[PDB]
Amino acid sequence: STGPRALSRNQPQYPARAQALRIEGRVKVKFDVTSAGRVENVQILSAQPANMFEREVKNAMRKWRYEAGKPGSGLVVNIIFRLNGTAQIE
Repeated sequence: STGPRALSRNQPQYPARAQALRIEGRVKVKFDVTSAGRVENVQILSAQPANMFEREVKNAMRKWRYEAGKPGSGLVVNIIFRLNGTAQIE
């Protein structure tokens, strides 16, 4: 249980508009967790396609909430969009 620990994190928007297109959404975003447990300094590293599953990423990060006294200062969460009907969240 080393490092930070997500307390309040929600899955990324799963718009059917993409399902029909049959496009696997996978973006690599990097944010920095503060001692307070609030996600900030969120910036997309690589998004391809970028204009497909990027606008529905920052919206989920701004809501995320990690533990306290355990900042990340540079995390990585591949925003996968498994067609199965779920996200990278195990």
